[PDB]
Amino acid sequence: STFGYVHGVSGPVVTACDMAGAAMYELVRVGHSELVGEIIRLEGDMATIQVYEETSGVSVGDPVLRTGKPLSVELGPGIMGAIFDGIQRPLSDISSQTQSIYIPRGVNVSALSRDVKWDFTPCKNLRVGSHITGGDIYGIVNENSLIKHKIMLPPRNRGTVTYIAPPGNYDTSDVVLELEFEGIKEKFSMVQVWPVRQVRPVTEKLPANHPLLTGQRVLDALFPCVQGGTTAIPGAFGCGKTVISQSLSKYSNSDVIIYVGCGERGNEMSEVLRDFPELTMEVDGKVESIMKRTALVANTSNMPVAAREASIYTGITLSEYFRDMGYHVSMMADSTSRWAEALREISGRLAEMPADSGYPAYLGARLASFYERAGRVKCLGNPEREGSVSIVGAVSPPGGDFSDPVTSATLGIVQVFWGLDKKLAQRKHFPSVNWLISYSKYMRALDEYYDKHFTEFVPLRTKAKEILQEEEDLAEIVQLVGKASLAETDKITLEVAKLIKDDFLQQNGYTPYDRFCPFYKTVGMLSNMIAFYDMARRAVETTAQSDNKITWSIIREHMGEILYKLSSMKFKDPVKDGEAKIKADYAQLLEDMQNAF
Amino acid sequence: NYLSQPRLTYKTVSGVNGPLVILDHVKFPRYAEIVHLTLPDGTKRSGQVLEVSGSKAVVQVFEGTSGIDAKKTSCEFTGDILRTPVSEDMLGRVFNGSGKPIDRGPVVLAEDFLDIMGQPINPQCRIYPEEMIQTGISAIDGMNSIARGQKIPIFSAAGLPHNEIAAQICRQAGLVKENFAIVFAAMGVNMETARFFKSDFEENGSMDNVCLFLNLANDPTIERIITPRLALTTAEFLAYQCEKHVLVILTDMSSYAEALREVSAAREEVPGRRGFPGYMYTDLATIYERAGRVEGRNGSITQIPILTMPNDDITHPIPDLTGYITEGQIYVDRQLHNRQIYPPINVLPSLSRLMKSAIGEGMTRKDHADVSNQLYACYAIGKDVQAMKAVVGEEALTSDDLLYLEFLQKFERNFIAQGPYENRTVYETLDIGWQLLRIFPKEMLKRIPQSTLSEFYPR
Amino acid sequence: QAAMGSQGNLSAEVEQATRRQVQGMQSSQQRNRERVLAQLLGMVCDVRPQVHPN
Amino acid sequence: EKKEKQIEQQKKIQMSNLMNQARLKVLRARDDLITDLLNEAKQRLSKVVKDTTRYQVLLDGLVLQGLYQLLEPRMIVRCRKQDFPLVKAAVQKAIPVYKVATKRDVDVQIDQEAYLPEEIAGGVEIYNGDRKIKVSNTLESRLDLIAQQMMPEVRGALFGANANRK
Amino acid sequence: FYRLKKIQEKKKILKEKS
Ligand SMILES: Nc1ncnc2c1ncn2[C@@H]1O[C@H](COP(=O)(O)OP(=O)(O)O)[C@@H](O)[C@H]1O
Ligand SMILES: [Mg+2]
Repeated sequence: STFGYVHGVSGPVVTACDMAGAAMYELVRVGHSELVGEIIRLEGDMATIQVYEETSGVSVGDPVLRTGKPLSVELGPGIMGAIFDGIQRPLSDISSQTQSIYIPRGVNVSALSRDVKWDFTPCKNLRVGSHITGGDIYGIVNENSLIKHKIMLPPRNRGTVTYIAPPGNYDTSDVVLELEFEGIKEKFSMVQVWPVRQVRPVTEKLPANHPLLTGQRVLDALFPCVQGGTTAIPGAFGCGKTVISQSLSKYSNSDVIIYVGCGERGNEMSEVLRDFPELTMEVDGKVESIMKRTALVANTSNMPVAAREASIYTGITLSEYFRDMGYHVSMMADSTSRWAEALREISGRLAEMPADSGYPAYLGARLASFYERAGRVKCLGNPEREGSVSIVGAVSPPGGDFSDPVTSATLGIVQVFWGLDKKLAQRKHFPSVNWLISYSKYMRALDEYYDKHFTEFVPLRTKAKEILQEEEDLAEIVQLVGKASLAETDKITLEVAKLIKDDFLQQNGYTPYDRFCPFYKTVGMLSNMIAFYDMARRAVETTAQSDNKITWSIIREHMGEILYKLSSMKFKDPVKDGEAKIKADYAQLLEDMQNAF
Repeated sequence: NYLSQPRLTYKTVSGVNGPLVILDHVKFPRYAEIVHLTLPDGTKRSGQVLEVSGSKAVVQVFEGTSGIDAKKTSCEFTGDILRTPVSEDMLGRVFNGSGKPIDRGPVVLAEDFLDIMGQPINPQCRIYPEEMIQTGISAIDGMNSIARGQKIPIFSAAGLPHNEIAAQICRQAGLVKENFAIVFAAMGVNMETARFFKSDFEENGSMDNVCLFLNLANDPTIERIITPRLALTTAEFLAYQCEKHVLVILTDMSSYAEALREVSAAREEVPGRRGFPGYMYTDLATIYERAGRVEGRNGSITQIPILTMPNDDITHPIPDLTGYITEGQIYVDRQLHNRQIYPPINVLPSLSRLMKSAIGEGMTRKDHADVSNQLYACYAIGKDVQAMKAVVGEEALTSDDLLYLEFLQKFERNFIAQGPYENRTVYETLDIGWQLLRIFPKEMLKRIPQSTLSEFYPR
Repeated sequence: QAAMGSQGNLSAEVEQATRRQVQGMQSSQQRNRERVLAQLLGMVCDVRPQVHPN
Repeated sequence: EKKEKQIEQQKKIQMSNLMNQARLKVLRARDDLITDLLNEAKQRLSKVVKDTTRYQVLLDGLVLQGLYQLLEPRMIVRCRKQDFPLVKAAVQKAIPVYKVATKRDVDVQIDQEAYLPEEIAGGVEIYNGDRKIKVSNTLESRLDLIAQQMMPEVRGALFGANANRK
Repeated sequence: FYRLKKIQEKKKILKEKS
């Protein structure tokens, strides 16, 4: 059979009769406007289809044509600086082809433009007659001044080269390579079609060693992330789950960035494409905007719900595609809780039985099969490069409660957990990461990096996390008993920790100096606030009881100029690099001598 | 272009339970199709087709199934989806919840027929809201400033004056130093609530541009679903197709979702929290994200939806899900209403996400971004100090925290408390805000850098 | 005096602006009445029968 | 300040109530300009019913339009009393074209027990065999459908078009 | 309640065909 007939439509799902030779997760086109849908259940002759567009007006007599292929994306040049929807239709080309402001929900726009010409160059060390396997580079295309889009063979096939294209300008439809493999000759182009629900093949997984530098101080120091790791950001509304997402997409160490808006706001993706073409960064002494390494998968909350599933798998396929070139990809999914609400609404139409709080029983398997596509890993192919995929997925728990079937299922999968607090947002304490409940599991994986470049930082965070918990164990005493009955080794603990929460942990994202903090500034200003805690320890412990001693009341009136130096270490712009390391020690020599006097 | 085939009429109902009527032997039924039911006594009822399966079509009537026969009722299938007649003369009038005139008026002459579900805006051609709306209220304009094209709800409760501050921001809506067409959806309101909004818009002379849609509590609950849908597709017409700045006021949004729970529980759909459906986030976002402004047009649409949280709970499914879609909220509180503050606005759970682009040198002036963060920080510490003097004592606090006591009694009485008709400008608000920061020393204002302290704190 | 000037605000327009808007469109109705009725009556006689497209 | 502020409010309500009745009068005046346009259209369709050659070639397709939209084995034609010999040629002409497009075969009859009322201008109403499904294809039912879809066009072509669009 | 009512709705479906 070639095509089908609608039997019933109820919301997103469509039951289609006369559909016998159809496989699961095939792509179909239901209706006269050809709405893109995917088969999820079939009972003999009738198949059930979730539709990625609005089914409003679909009648029973509508045809459902089958494509014989799953939901896939086109991978090639024309993808950096672009913005797509869940099923990878380019939003910049969909608004010039129609000249409207809406998506006409019928349009089969090609994902990569078949008219724009790219300047292909060969591998230079790939002659005719050379053997070639799946996943090795056979050409270099410079998509921008920053991105060299390395053209690769698909991982399925292999052969012997019979024709390679000379260097010149080519479309995405021009034949570039011919491979004879059995004595069969298959043509190739600069685009390849890969299904989004299939994990990309790769040589072997690798442990992660290099950290991901987000730019925030509480994120880089206390709960560090690696490139190739999995991160989850839960939190209620107004906590700042997009300010962590925007500061990571602007100032991380990652080669390419993708940003998947899954059930997000419409204004928050328009916010991205405004300030990104003006924010330039410096890689080779040249300045180029960060939109040339950015690609957006925009599926807002107004857009249909089944495309939230497709926008997640579209992104992680683009994330794994630039992984294979040797780049260090970082993916931000916002929000993964809206993907979970999509699976609940689809399974409610199929009358499936629910797991805890409405969600289907296969919720934790969908999340596990998405976070496990991340990792630092040696790619397929002969030039022997290495790439990585970092996934930082925002979770939106209902009511700000972390006992949630989406949040608690996520915390069993991810390794880094940045718990955002609402009480830290009710006061203007940004970023709102709750230092008590947050954790990381790359600690043992990163200290082999930390005894090479910053050889003093691991004893620092062991004390800084001890001071912040010592404050919390005494904060319950003050609100019940009172501050006047404390000891002197505890009043120094509460004030140094208050200096840590105000200078080190608080960070204004829109000011010109704290919008990015390099790691020498992070280790630097933490090395002085803990040495000040250790120097004030000896003022209390060594002179303990006998003499009329330093009792910390004389400290806060005599160190009022020195405490003002400690509270102002955050004001060091990137207009100075070497001077900031000196002023970290120039503040320390004031700290060195004042304990003697 | 036009449907010209004659509509079919079926006398073939096969099941009716709850609000759902099940029609059999329908030939090619259509999803989301609108129908017309003719009762055996002659009253006409409309209905949407919510499920079709082969020859069967499950409709739901808007006015309820009370009296629907099995042998004698006749349903007529209008061959298109629910499209409302929208026009430019659909302005200056009062309509009911469904579609009909109220003030002894004609039906609209229908410049075009727009689908009430609309279609989502492409995010590539949706320009970010930048210009600021001066509402005349210091708690709004000073700390949580709204932009033109911003969705921002009023988080209220039962008994609090949310309708009074709704009419206030309508009279005083203006650009920071050609009027706003207000479309008003009244949903599940009392009669005295609808008379308050009618007599306020007929008082300030703005009723030549008011599009008031009223839907009282005696009107059926299934018509509350299509009530914001019709009130936003005229605002979509006036702003994207008629080039005019529109302010949409939705009330009560709690009465929308409680009416949404009744239809979902009757269809036996999967519940989320507290019995509300799982698709409540999507249904709330299909009427919230129809706001903002587009690139090729000079008109815009801003949304201020009023909702009353049940039992003062901000973690209820109503204000939690609307807090995840909108761009910051306004929290009118109850404990500030007992002290006879007329806007009882607790600024600590209030937010405006688009306030940062709407403040600055070109927008109002230099110190707006800095005095708002400092007034927020001194109110946050002084309220935690207020919970300490109630448990320990009024005298044994830190000497700095007695200034925090003196700040809070001057914050809640001079800064936010302004009266029902006083419309301060944004430059008046920052001038009153610096007077309350004057009682603090210069070096305790930590969130303000030393540069702009020199220009404003000695005065 | 204010109640006397307010009655001056009554008949000044309600007979001037309201009545000119009726006869202003009564003339515009009469100029275009026959072209509309020629197009509208033709569409009733343009019957064409397909069956569903299904 | 009670004697002055109340009469300033009551005058401002009175002024705003004047513009309401002025707007509603000119809007109701626009109703009767469309209402008689639909009324004189109802008269001018009756003149099409009077002459026979244009009315029957209308009635051939208008019976077939109800036939192709119902698609039943047995169908029942219900007509006006005067047009009964005219529909009998119209049904008999519409049989061998139904067998051309569709490949079932119809079994029409014409109900002599009940006719359309005399005030009905023209047209036909075609039922199914079980009296349950009905296609109302009269001239009052065909004028109403076209008048709904053309209210955008009979406003802009007949009054002034709005100066503010898109 | 939602799980147990869904079982009873499915139990009438199999009973009606059989
Ligand atoms: N680093 C920061 N500096 C200053 N303000 C911030 C910072 N981070 C967050 N905010 C404030 O928090 C508000 C909410 O940010 P948002 O990302 O929208 O939280 P969420 O996405 O969880 O709803 C923002 O509008 C902003 O005013
Ligand atoms: Mg967000």
